[PDB]
Amino acid sequence: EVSIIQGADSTT
Amino acid sequence: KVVKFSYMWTINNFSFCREEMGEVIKSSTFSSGANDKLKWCLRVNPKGLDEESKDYLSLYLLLVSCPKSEVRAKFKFSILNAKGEETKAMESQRAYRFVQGKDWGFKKFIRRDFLLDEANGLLPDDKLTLFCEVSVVQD
Repeated sequence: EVSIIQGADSTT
Repeated sequence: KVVKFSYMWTINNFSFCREEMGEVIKSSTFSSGANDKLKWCLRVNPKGLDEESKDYLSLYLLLVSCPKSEVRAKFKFSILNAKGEETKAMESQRAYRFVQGKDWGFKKFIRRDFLLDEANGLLPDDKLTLFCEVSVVQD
């Protein structure tokens, strides 16, 4: 399948 | 250099989840195998975290327990279709530094209008099934 490669974020 | 594992989580009766913006649906803990000393969870914000993300479902990987100060991990999330097959994934562009109680994820994992569109087949039988693959950097 397709994987979109992205920066992650955190809730802290 | 990594140990790879995955996990699936089915949220039954998704349309009956009443969580509003800022509220969270949390998975049970999971790990890489019975001998793993780490504990992880998934956390879903079905209506996002705040006004600017209210049109998205947000998805986070949380490190619940670890023996040492930090764990570095790459991760990927997808939604399974009715056949239990991966659909589009979103994957971290690098490993992120987790500590006990820290999450990393995607605030804009999927648009709610895309998720809720019957054309896309992402809520078969009113179930949201999330699939998480993690690559844990070995110390």
